[PDB]
Amino acid sequence: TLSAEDKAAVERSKMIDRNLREDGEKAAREVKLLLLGAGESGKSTIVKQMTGIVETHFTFKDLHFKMFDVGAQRSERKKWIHCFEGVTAIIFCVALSDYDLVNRMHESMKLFDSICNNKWFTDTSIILFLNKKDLFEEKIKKSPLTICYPEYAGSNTYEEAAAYIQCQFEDLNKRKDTKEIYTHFTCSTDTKNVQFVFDAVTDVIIKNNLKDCGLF
Amino acid sequence: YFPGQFAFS
Amino acid sequence: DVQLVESGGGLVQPGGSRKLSCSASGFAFSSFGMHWVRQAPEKGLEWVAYISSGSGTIYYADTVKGRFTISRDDPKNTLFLQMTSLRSEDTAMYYCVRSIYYYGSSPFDFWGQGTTLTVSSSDIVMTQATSSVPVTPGESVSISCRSSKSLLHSNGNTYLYWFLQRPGQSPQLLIYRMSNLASGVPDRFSGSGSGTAFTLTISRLEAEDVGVYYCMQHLEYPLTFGAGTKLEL
Amino acid sequence: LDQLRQEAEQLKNQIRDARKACADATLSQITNNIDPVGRIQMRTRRTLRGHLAKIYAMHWGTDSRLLVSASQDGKLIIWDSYTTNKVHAIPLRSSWVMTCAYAPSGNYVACGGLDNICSIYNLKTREGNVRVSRELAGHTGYLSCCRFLDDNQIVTSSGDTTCALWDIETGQQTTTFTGHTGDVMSLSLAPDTRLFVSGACDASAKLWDVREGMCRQTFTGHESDINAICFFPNGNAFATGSDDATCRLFDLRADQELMTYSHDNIICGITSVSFSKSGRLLLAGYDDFNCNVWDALKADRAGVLAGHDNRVSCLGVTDDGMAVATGSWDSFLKIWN
Amino acid sequence: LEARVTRIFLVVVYSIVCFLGILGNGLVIIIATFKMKKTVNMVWFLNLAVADFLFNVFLPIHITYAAMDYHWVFGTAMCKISNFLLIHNMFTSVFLLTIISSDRCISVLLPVWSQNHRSVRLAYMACMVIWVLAFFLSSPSLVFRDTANLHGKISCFNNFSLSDPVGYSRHMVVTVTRFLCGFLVPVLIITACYLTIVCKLQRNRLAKTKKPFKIIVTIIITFFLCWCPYHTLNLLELHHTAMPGSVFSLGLPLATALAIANSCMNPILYVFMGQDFKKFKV
Amino acid sequence: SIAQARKLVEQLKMEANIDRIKVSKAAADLMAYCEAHAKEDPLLTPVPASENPFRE
Ligand SMILES: CC(C)CCC[C@@H](C)[C@H]1CC[C@H]2[C@@H]3CC=C4C[C@@H](O)CC[C@]4(C)[C@H]3CC[C@]12C
Ligand SMILES: CC(C)CCC[C@@H](C)[C@H]1CC[C@H]2[C@@H]3CC=C4C[C@@H](O)CC[C@]4(C)[C@H]3CC[C@]12C
Ligand SMILES: CC(C)CCC[C@@H](C)[C@H]1CC[C@H]2[C@@H]3CC=C4C[C@@H](O)CC[C@]4(C)[C@H]3CC[C@]12C
Ligand SMILES: CC(C)CCC[C@@H](C)[C@H]1CC[C@H]2[C@@H]3CC=C4C[C@@H](O)CC[C@]4(C)[C@H]3CC[C@]12C
Ligand SMILES: CC(C)CCC[C@@H](C)[C@H]1CC[C@H]2[C@@H]3CC=C4C[C@@H](O)CC[C@]4(C)[C@H]3CC[C@]12C
Repeated sequence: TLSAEDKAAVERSKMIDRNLREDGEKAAREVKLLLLGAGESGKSTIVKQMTGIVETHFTFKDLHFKMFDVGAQRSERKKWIHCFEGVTAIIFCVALSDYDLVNRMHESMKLFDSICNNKWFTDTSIILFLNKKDLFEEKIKKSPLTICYPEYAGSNTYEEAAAYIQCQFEDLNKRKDTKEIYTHFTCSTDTKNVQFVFDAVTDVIIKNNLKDCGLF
Repeated sequence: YFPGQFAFS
Repeated sequence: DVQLVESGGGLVQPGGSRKLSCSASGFAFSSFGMHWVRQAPEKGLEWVAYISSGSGTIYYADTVKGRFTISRDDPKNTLFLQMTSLRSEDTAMYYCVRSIYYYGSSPFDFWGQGTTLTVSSSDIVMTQATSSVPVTPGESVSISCRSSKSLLHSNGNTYLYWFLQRPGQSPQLLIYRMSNLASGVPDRFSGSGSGTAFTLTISRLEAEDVGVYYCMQHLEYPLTFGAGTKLEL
Repeated sequence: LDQLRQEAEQLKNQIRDARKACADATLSQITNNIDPVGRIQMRTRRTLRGHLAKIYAMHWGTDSRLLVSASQDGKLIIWDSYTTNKVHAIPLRSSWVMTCAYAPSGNYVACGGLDNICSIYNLKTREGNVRVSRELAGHTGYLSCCRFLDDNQIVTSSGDTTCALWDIETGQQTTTFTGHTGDVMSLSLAPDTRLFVSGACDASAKLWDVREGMCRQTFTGHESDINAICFFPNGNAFATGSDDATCRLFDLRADQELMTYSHDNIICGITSVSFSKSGRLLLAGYDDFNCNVWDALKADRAGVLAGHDNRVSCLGVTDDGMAVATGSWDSFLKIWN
Repeated sequence: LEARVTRIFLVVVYSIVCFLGILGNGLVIIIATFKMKKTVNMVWFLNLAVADFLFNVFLPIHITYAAMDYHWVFGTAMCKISNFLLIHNMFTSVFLLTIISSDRCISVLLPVWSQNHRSVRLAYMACMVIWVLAFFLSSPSLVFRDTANLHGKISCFNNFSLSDPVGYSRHMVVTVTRFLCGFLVPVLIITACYLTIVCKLQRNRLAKTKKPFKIIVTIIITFFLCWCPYHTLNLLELHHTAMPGSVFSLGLPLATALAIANSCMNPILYVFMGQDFKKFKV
Repeated sequence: SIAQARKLVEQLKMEANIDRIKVSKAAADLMAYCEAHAKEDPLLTPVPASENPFRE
């Protein structure tokens, strides 16, 4: 019933379908990571370790990642944050040297509360990086942590101050049964950060596989 | 009883 | 630089074998359905074969089917015709013609420069009654073509094509689907007609419009040409 | 300092009083006599099945047969509506595409999103492929809408609070429209393309003048973001689609709201707005996962286009008025009739 | 009579589970064809649904055979075709369950490898090989499935003597290879895969729900419980004279009921994730 | 923000100096356009399946 030209058009559309399906297969095996952070909070440091949107591509042990840095999108986040519904994990950077440099710790904390509890990331794991560990370690001795949180009943020493900050960040998570939070203290810059990302991402991948298989 | 009846195969 | 260059022609002993090539250049060869169109030394054009994009569909003229093989090498951007048992009825100039089919495309738009093969010694019929007509520059002339079957499909398209072959030159698409002007064709050309009766009108004819005008049907395979209306003076 | 603020408040007071004076009878009172449209039952004539992610924008061709759709699988796909065939599939450099336009002549499509760039694609090439004609850079926020004026001019809407008028052959902003105080989310060209409207996240819509580039009018009333805007076919009114679960009809000449298209059991925001050829039906894609058809002269909901399994993100009506295509966050576009 | 009412109840069960098989596998077929994206998992689920659907479509021939007092009314060719198809679909379903468990095991133990090297093309290849192997192993039902009329009670047989040492040898090889490659190796692979999955979900605690463990255990238990009586009764069918005919004449209809119960019940067991929630949406 | 305040005052003065018509007039005009173009709206009055380009 189709003309010769119309049958050729249908064949062309079938080739287009085939290539689209191939591209979807090739793209579904990229790990999509959304990199967040309040301000300059070591984001560039881990981008070194690993327009308006900046995509970074790298491969770690036969796994392909994509890191979407949206630090240049200085517009209303609620109008484009649903674009990332479906990323594998969110890499959230907090420079915990800034617990007294204005207040900025509190701003990072509200950003984390907004992102973690967002309605688009309800099953999206979060890889919370806590950067600038060295500056905080050789700064907590001089300036007490009490400036940031008054209710801190603990000594001004690194190994428990950092744990307190980790606890305050992880207690913001109101989805403790659907999403995980993988905290990491990072200033060594010794290829540990990408390894931590890889471990958390493989856990997320296994869970996603179980969801897809129905097992679940 | 010839084998194979009562079943599929 | 969209040129298609054919190669492989020459004098061949009858019953032999010869392979023709068509090295594309300057376009997305992998997206174009490709044809081989033939022209006897003193006769009009005659479609030969067609290989789709992706090689998924191949058609042959019944006078070559079995003897000829059309194939393409998309990585190398080359189109092949393998000819075996070459009869004396296969002496001609073979043209490599690109054609892409999607809604509103222009098939048969670019033609190669053709290679010559000399062999040493149902189907819709498209009729061009006027074998020749004398025309003076500046005058208006209309060329008529007639079909043995309604070229108008149920989808509204009338699969009639008009080609102009200027002397010593490769054919050039003028009008596709009986009404649409090809790109680069001056507006003084226009095509019209009902089912089975078609006309090509040249308004204020000027030089380099002289040559032979062919009417082709793309309604069904095989694609069949008219005999050719030739213009002079 | 304070005197200027007081004078601005005085001017706003005088403007609202003036446009209250002109409001003698509402649109409902005027149109209380015409027979209701009835019930508008549209079935899905075609389902277009190529995208692999959320479809964010579609635009109809002016021939009413070809359309282009954009999704974040990184593809621009040009469909043949009648036969469901895919005419083209355009791979985007950035898959974070939020908008899509189809040139009125049909030679070009435009694309943009989170990369702050509007990319122009040459559909009719001698090389048989679709190429990037021009990348229009200069916006400092995401592109939320774009609309060709002709083959050479395109107006773009951005999340950096500004709309711009471009010159595609040179790529330079001919005019920058800077009035808004929030992200500008949508865009609608007037039928004569002498002027356009933009809806922004400051819950206001501004009427611009393309020729001389100033905001002619500002229309208020919405309680949240305006996500979609569309001109009445007359060119003398437009309808806005807001996150407060309301559509509104604003009149350019009377200069304020005419009628509010809201229902009690609709709580989700509108993502798309489009009119029918007569201007009698108003169609608005919602976050209910489904479209809603409104009797534009009586605010009565005349139908529902419930065929999508996710939010209806894009929505358009052909120039002949023949069909409605709705794209959604499931990867399907459906053509209704 | 106890035997006759037993067979009545058995044919009732046959018809019931056949109806459920048709309905469920049809539902899965429409779901797979349109609703969900063609992924590697949907190849498995579509093909398993197709195999069980065909099994349940051709089951009513045997159900009618059981409706009468095991009296055949169809002739030799209909035996060949109505038992080759049931056996083909049995072995296709069993191999598809095995490869679904292997897929789920590789998706947990090699998640990077599954990410990079799990494509629909390879799934299609695997499924085509599965259909080929099931045919190669079900073919002996087209060769020997003769019929014989005895004292005026015609019934469909599996005639290895080809109307006897050669007949016994062929009967033995056919039934033993069917037992091995359709119950023993598949159950070992299924159990090893779903047991490695459980062990890894233990060491690396990822479950946070009891549903995966329950699903795994019910899969393993129901595979064993459903394909064990049938295969073991066939395996004892070798030297059938050593045992009372009550054994075979009572067990084989029960084992058949239980097997056709498995066929209809694996769809809800595998496709009950977001598929059916998209259905409830629609 | 002296410059912004002055610019906003200038813009508001431009807004106020516009000419406005009655709302009943605009309502009547939208109405009249709708009945003038009712018959040319296939979605309003569904055309019979003969000339419906989307069938099937
Ligand atoms: C003896 C007889 C029953 C042997 C024939 C087996 C038939 C039923 C098999 C052989 C090949 C099979 C097809 C192979 C591939 C596909 C695509 C895949 O998505 C599953 C369905 C489908 C479409 C299968 C349907 C069933 C099929 C047609
Ligand atoms: C009955 C079916 C399930 C048998 C097929 C089992 C399949 C799933 C097995 C057979 C061989 C296996 C592969 C053998 C070796 C390697 C290299 C290793 O570094 C990564 C995984 C990989 C690539 C294995 C993955 C799973 C594999 C492909
Ligand atoms: C009990 C049955 C299922 C066992 C039969 C083997 C099974 C597991 C089958 C199913 C699909 C098959 C694969 C299908 C395609 C390929 C392509 C190529 O890369 C080599 C072999 C390989 C990888 C096959 C090997 C065997 C295979 C893995
Ligand atoms: C003839 C057939 C239907 C009999 C098979 C047993 C029946 C009763 C089936 C139907 C649905 C099945 C359930 C479906 C889903 C789950 C998920 C998980 O929580 C463990 C097992 C469990 C709870 C299944 C156990 C068996 C089950 C209850
Ligand atoms: C026709 C027959 C085989 C269908 C019946 C399937 C039987 C074997 C299934 C149906 C529901 C299943 C149970 C469902 C849930 C659990 C959870 C846990 O406590 C251990 C296993 C146990 C208790 C399952 C064991 C097997 C089970 C009893």
